[PDB]
Amino acid sequence: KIKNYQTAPFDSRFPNQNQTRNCWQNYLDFHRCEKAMTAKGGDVSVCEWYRRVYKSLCPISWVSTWDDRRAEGTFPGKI
Amino acid sequence: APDFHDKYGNAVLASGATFCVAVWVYMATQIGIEWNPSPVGRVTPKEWR
Amino acid sequence: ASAAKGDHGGTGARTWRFLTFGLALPSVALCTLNSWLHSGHRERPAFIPYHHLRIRTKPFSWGDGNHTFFHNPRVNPLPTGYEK
Amino acid sequence: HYEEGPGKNIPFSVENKWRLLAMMTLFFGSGFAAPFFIVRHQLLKK
Amino acid sequence: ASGGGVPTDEEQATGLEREVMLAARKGQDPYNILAPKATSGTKEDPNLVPSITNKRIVGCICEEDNSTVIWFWLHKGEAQRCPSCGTHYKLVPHQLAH
Amino acid sequence: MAYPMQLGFQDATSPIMEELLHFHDHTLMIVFLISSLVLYIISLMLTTKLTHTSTMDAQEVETIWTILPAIILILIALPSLRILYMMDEINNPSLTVKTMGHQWYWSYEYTDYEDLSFDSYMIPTSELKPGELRLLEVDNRVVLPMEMTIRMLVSSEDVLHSWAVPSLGLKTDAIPGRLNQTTLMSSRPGLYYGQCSEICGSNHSFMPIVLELVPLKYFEKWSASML
Amino acid sequence: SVVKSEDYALPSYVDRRDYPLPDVAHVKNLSASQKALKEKEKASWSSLSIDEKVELYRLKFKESFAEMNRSTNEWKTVVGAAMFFIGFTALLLIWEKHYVYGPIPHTFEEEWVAKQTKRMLDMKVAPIQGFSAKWDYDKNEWKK
Amino acid sequence: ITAKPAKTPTSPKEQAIGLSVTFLSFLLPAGWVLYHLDNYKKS
Amino acid sequence: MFINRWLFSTNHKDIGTLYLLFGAWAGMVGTALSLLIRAELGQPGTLLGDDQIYNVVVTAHAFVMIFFMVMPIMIGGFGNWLVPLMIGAPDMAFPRMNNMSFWLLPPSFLLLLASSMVEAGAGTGWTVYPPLAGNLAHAGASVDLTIFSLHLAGVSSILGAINFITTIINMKPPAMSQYQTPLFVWSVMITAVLLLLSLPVLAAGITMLLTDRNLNTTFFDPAGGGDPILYQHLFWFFGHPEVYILILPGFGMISHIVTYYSGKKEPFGYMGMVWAMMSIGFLGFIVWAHHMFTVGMDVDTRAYFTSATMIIAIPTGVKVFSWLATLHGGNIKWSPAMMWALGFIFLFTVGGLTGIVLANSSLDIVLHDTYYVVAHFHYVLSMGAVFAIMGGFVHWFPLFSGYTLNDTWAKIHFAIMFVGVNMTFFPQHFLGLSGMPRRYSDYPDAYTMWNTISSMGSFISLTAVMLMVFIIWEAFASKREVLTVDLTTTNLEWLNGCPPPYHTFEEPTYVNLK
Amino acid sequence: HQTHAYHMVNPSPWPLTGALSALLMTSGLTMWFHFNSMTLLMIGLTTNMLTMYQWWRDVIRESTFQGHHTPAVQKGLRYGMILFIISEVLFFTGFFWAFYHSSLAPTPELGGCWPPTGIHPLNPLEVPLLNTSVLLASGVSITWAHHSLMEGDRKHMLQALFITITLGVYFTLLQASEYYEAPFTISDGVYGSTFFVATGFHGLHVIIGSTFLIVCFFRQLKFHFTSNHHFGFEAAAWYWHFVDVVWLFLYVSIYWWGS
Amino acid sequence: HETDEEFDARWVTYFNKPDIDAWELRKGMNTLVGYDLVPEPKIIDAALRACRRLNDFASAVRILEVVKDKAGPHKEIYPYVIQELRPTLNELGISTPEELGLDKV
Amino acid sequence: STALAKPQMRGLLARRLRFHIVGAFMVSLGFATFYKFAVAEKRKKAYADFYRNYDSMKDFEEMRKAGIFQSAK
Amino acid sequence: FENRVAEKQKLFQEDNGLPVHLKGGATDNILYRVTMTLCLGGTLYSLYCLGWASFPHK
Ligand code: HEA
Ligand code: HEA
Ligand SMILES: CCCCC/C=C\C/C=C\C/C=C\C/C=C\CCCC(=O)O[C@H](COC(=O)CCCCCCCCCCCCCCCCC)COP(=O)(O)OCCN
Ligand SMILES: CCCCCC/C=C\CCCCCCCCCC(=O)O[C@H](COC(=O)CCCCCCCCCCCCCCC)COP(=O)(O)OC[C@@H](O)CO
Ligand SMILES: CCCCCCCCCCO[C@@H]1O[C@H](CO)[C@@H](O[C@H]2O[C@H](CO)[C@@H](O)[C@H](O)[C@H]2O)[C@H](O)[C@H]1O
Ligand code: CUA
Ligand SMILES: [Cu+2]
Ligand SMILES: [Mg+2]
Ligand code: NA
Ligand code: NA
Ligand SMILES: [Zn+2]
Repeated sequence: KIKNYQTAPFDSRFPNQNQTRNCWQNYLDFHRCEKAMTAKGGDVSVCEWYRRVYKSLCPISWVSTWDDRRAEGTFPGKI
Repeated sequence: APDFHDKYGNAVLASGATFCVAVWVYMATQIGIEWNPSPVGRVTPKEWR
Repeated sequence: ASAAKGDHGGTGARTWRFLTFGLALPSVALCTLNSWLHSGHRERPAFIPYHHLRIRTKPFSWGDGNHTFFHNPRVNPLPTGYEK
Repeated sequence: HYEEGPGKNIPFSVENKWRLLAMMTLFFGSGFAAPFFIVRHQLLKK
Repeated sequence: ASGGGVPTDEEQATGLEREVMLAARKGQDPYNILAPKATSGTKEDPNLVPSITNKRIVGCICEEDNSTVIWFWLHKGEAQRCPSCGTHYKLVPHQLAH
Repeated sequence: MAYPMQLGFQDATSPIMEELLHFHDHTLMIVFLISSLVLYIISLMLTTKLTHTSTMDAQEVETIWTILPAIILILIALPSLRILYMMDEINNPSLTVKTMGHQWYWSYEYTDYEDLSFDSYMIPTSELKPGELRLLEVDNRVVLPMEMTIRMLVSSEDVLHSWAVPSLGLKTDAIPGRLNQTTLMSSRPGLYYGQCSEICGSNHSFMPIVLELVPLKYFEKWSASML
Repeated sequence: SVVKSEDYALPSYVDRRDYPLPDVAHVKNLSASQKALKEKEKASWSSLSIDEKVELYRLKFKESFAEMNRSTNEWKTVVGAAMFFIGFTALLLIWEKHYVYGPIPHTFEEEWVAKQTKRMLDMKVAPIQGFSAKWDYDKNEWKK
Repeated sequence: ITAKPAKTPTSPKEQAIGLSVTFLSFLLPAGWVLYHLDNYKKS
Repeated sequence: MFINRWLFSTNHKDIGTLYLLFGAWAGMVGTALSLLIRAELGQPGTLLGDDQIYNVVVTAHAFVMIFFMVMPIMIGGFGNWLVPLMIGAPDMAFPRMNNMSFWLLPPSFLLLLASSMVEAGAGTGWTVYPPLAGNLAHAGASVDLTIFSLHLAGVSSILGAINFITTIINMKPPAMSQYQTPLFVWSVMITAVLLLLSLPVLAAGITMLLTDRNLNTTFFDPAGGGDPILYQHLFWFFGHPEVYILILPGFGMISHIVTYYSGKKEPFGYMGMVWAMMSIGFLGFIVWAHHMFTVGMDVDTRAYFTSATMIIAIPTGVKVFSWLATLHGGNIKWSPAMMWALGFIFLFTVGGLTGIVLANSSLDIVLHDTYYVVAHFHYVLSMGAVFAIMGGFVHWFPLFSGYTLNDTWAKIHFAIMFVGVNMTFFPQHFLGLSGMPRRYSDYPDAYTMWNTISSMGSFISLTAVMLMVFIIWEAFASKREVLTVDLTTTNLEWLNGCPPPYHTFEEPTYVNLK
Repeated sequence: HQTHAYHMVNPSPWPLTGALSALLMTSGLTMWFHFNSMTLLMIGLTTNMLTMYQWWRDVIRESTFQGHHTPAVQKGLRYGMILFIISEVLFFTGFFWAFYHSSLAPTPELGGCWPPTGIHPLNPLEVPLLNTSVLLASGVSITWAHHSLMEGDRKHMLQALFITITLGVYFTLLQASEYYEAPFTISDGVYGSTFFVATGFHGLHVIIGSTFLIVCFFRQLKFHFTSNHHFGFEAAAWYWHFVDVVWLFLYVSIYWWGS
Repeated sequence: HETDEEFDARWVTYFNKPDIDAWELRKGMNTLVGYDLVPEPKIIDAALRACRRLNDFASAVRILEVVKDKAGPHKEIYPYVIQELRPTLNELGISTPEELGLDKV
Repeated sequence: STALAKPQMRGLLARRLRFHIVGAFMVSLGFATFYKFAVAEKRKKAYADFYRNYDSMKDFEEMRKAGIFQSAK
Repeated sequence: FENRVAEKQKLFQEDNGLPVHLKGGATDNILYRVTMTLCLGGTLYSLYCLGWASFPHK
């Protein structure tokens, strides 16, 4: 729909200096979407926007820790 | 009757001022203190690369 | 509100005794029955080694360092799970 | 009772000025010295 | 719903507490709980200042609601005047078992 | 960077820092004026043998003493808050860069497109090359495109730090578990320095920040070469 | 006469230009001749001699206004002593530099500073006012 | 304030002694530590 | 007798004297720590070691100067000596609990000394922020000893506050309303209210830090859902009131000193001074996040804390102008205590105005955690609290001791200190504007000149401190006994003579109501 | 001889033994936390109890036995107790602040939700409701005790005070049982931290308040109180109502709203 | 408030009270010099005659000193006031501080 | 001889204060004009002049040729 | 129980010069000595523990 992605756009849900929840929300939305799409046999390519946003915003170590915990079964957010 | 200040005030003022100036000038100029003043108008720039 | 009771006239021990035995202790007895009724152990949930729980940044100053102060083996897992 | 009056309402003696000087030297001198000797202690450790 | 058994102050207060209680019943104030009411404070009608010794500090609030209090020793003898407003005070010494 | 014998702020590298300099000028004039007026009145009150020691009525002069300072405060607060809200307006960044504080160095992640990240350590004094600045140079600079709005996101992986660049008017604390955002825009190419600004242990004094601002095309090629 | 510590609750004498008539006389005990002078004071003051007037004054008061208000040389002592102890401070600083401080870093060496200064000009440190603004890049010299 | 003359006058010489002892009580112990810093560190 | 009098005291004057001796000894410790700071910074490079030993010294410097020098001297020392005398009371309300407030301080100080002796010290800043102060980055006993030192100092001052509030409300002459008590008494009452409300919150926060460090709580640890910034809120909810606690009794003494050496019977604008101290005390509880403008706070919150912080300048300016108006028309007596007070007025005003600069959160982005803040607060603390302490000490030393100081020596002492503290701190404004961080053991070379001058200034203040000890020795050595004191009609604390008897006001004052 | 009504207290060793007991308890906690040893702490706890015992013993001697508590002295003690309670309110306020800060903005580590993922809160309608009725009931019975005392009724004062203490003990035993049964612990993140530190300090204050009520019970048995002079009882009742109100805030905030 | 004339008249009346006592003389002068003014000659005249009725020569001299002091640096005021008082000074035999040498430091 | 004229005798302190508070104020307006002109205006003009014809690419090329950059030779 | 407050009032008001904390008799002295001995001995022990903890241990 809209490539030439440069970086994550301003998001009125998260307008202040603390962007922690912006990273978290896009991480959740990406993996929630990917679970939905790979369940119903659809295409994860529709989840790509959320993936781009959380990759731009989230520290590598947060993503890595959250990915490890998803694999371990200890991720405390709902997906 | 003249008190301590009438008798000694001039001497104390004169010697205190002279001593203070002499020892701060000496400390400031003679013992290797690096004041690091501005290079502006003082330092000739020199090739570094 | 005003409760729904309704006395006054001047102040007294007899009134506060009436409230102690007529309202306060009956309520304790009722809540004691309500409780001694929903009591009896509850089935413990699967252990999941969540990293925000079972925190250990320094051993506890008692026991083996790994048991909380009022550790209950039935419902308090260790960082490695329930005790066997 | 207790002693009253100048030099008597204090926990230290001012009856002799040189003994006083020694006591005041020890008193203020020990407080001023202590941080230097703690620094020394921390440097000598590691 | 009837019993006693709790002592009263009349029965059981002791020491200074009892002294104050008994003096208050008489309308007396040997321990200075109340503020004295001023007289007109002229030399003919000076404020009378009780004391158990030969001098007592007076504080003079010269006018109502002045925040500044004027303090001075009042001595046995002829009435003295507040050094700010001039109102007169005279010491009346006594013994204390008044 | 600062220079020897400097009295005031580093020259502004960003428009917001420009604004802060003029607001500081507006405010320091008031500081000087009030402090000098108090010193002078101290001298007016203290330089006469004339006396007047009876009770003085206060309420008229206390009106002056409250209303005039209230007006002065409003004269400071109005441009102050204007800058605050302007600093907060939406700006649309072209680039996001993260920095993570550590004991004792900074790491940087540029993950809009590729997995680019590296560590950035103070150059030790014994390894400075001639003309380099003691305690300020780093081994890997934060290269960035000039004349573009950049979102910096700041966090920490251990204790508190704080990521500062005085010539851009930047200081954002680095707090573990938190992602703080600031914006950066340099009017000029060059090298802009800062230092860790929250006490963080043994080498707090020795984990500096160096931004290297260059044209976009140089930044793109540098980025590709850092993969 | 002789003021005692045990008199603190009694009205006392003070010389203050804002309290010209103190609460007591400076001298309360009178010799035979001073008693006779106080009696003479009840008659016309025109019949008192100058010395008798002065003696009455000095019975009532300790110092005159001119005496109690006089200026002193104390400032010389204060300013001079303060400068002495400030001077003494520089002795401590000299001691510290000789015995406590080691060499400063090699970046203060004259050649290092010359090269650093050029590198600062090459990166246009503070080019609007603070540093490079003061360099003439056209004439290769510090602006006049 | 007014006061009595000193009951135990402290002459200029006595003041110089008191001042000197006081200053040495602050300076000597700190001076000894700072003089020997290198010994403590480079240890 | 000695043990009964000085270890078992129930006497407000002797306990005041104990606090003054304690605070003076702490002052020497805090001075030595401040000279180690300035020796480290007095030339470029490393003198002592890296930032750990350096910030152990900085941390202890602040705790000693605040909790063991200023608060004990102003509140325990001058408050205990003067408040009961100024209201004609026979002692404090709780004379025996008063003695425990005193004796909790040597153990508190011992815990702080122990902190710096064990492991590598608590190199945290006096703010003790986690995670640096947590059990991973500051493993071992030092930070827990600091926490416990603060607990004991906190209990001491909370009980002291209860004592002062009760004494001042309950033990005045029955005709004296609160609006007939002297300004220093007001200043102690307000300070005590601030202590009562703020210290329990500190106690909560540092107890949370203690359990995070030792009981596996995670109040401030994100891994458990905690937040380091919560600690900062709890700490500064106390810490801003704390700086007004440090200065309010100073304001009270300055009012008395300026009135007295102006030859006035009363300060200008008494009810405005009361209003101003109450307003400062109240506003002092709603401004704390001006210590957090760089933590990542929302813009509207920054706008509020900017504005609330500035408004404190209005009642504060009423007090400055009312001191000027007290001087106006005075028969000015240029005593050494008057000089301390005049220096206070000017230096406090300088530091207040740099506070106003900092209140602008947009400029504070650049100034925060730099030496501009250090300059702001040393103008209000080392040239405000310290100058009010020295003014009150030389003014009331004859009352406490019965002996006079040598006024020429005391003026010399003032002159040296005034030069020393301004050479120390004025250049730190330049260092802060040009970007030198706080809590640094070493600095980029450009900062050398101002750090050199600042360190030289600190040595001039050392010489003043050594001279102060000698001056006190000279007074007790010569034994010039006080005779008469002017203006007792409006300075009740002098009216029982110098020193006053052990028991005063055994017979209370007579005050009628009219 | 004084002619004011205030109490000049005899020189006393208990301020010093109390201060030293604070040094021993804090250095003792340090030794326990870091040097595996309880010795200093047990000495400090012992000297603290001895100090409190003798200090408050002496206050009873000075008042009931020596008559030094004039109305003016009593009025000072009333202010002192109110101010002390105010400081304790502000102490709990810090823990309530921590609780709301963490629960109103739950971080990602928790699951970004409150209660955190993996936390199973107690049912507020079970033993926590029972505890609420117990403390509220004890506020009624202590008011009965107060009115009986003012009406000169020794027997009903003792009966009502005994009931109040029994309820305080019941609350403490119930809370101890709930602590043991709770499936979460103090190490269970900020949920367990806020829960146990806030309710635990509250439980400590219930034990303190119950001990104070028991002191009043034995003084009453020894006839110390008159129908008009009984400030130790009033202070213990004020402290007891404070403990009740803190519980009500904990119940609403942590047990109910936070569940 | 009151005119200058009313102020002055009140103070003349104060010192002119025939049986004014020593305490009232001192209270009057010590209060008067607190104001932002040098007292008019007619006030000083009444105070000096009060001194005379109280047989107190020294206080009359002291009152002249304090007039001079209240003028501060305005050196023209005291010689004018002495000029205006000379008939009274001559009538009562009051010597000035200068005539007594009491202006010497 | 001639009599001395009557001088002003009342309100000398108030008159002195009035005169000097106005002079105090006049300083501040006179200072404010100086500080605005010597500092604040000078700064606005220095920034406006600097950027008026500023060529950022040219600045960059000078820096690049001087060798100062890691990313650009 | 019987009201024996009057007996205790006589005891604690006896004109014997004793401070209130010792006026109950020899048991007060014992309890005072136990308390002060534990405090002072405990404080010396705390200093020893500081000295031990101030140095690293193998
Ligand atoms: C006695 C101590 C004291 C006092 C009184 C003050 C008073 C003030 N302080 Fe200060 N402050 C500290 C001690 C004090 N401070 C300390 C220790 C710190 C740092 C803590 C740390 O980080 O360790 C600090 C930190 C600090 C900061 C944080 C800076 C940072 O960390 O980035 C700020 C910013 O808001 C600030 C502002 C002010 C203000 C506005 C006042 C005002 O209350 C001043 C008001 C007074 C005046 C303004 C002067 C007189 C007024 C007039 C003559 C009238 C005319 C004036 C006007 C019209 C403006 N202070
Ligand atoms: C009252 C508080 C107080 C006082 C008086 C001082 C006094 C001094 N301080 Fe202090 N300082 C702090 C509180 C204070 N400081 C605080 C809170 C910090 C921040 C800590 C942190 O960052 O965490 C700090 C930080 C600080 C720093 C910054 C450290 C850094 O960021 O790395 C520096 C550096 O120069 C400094 C230097 C000095 C010096 C040279 C003095 C000298 O002026 C000292 C001179 C001596 C005196 C002023 C006299 C001492 C008083 C007496 C001797 C009592 C006499 C007793 C009687 C008369 C009864 N201080
Ligand atoms: C029944 C209620 C009363 C509790 C009695 C238990 C002893 C504690 C004494 C009371 C102190 C209260 C607050 C102390 C903080 C922690 C205690 C919290 C209450 C409690 O008892 O929490 C228990 C943990 O105790 C633990 O860690 C034990 C830790 C024990 C040592 C605490 C040491 C810390 C003391 C710090 C005090 C500082 C005070 C400063 C005062 C301020 C000065 C102004 C919970 O047990 P759990 O096994 O984790 O979960 C139960 C699972 N089945
Ligand atoms: C267990 C781990 C360590 C914790 C230690 C705490 C342990 C328990 C302590 C329980 C408190 C017991 C208090 C007993 C006080 C008895 C003395 C008393 O009650 O004294 C009364 C005065 O009140 C007074 O001092 C009022 C005195 C105020 C007492 C305040 C008590 C609360 C103290 C709490 C300590 C807080 C700890 C907080 C920790 C966060 C005496 O006057 P009356 O009663 O009028 O009698 C006079 C009449 O007889 C005359 O007719
Ligand atoms: C920050 C506050 C302190 C700053 C200012 C201190 C001023 C110093 C005063 C003198 O201090 C002494 O200086 C000596 C040297 O002058 C040292 O002797 C050392 O040096 C001598 C000469 O090398 C030897 O004789 C000695 O044995 C050796 O201890 C000595 O130990 C030290 O006490
Ligand atoms: Cu990282 Cu300071
Ligand atoms: Cu603040
Ligand atoms: Mg910071
Ligand atoms: Na250094
Ligand atoms: Na009651
Ligand atoms: Zn009066």
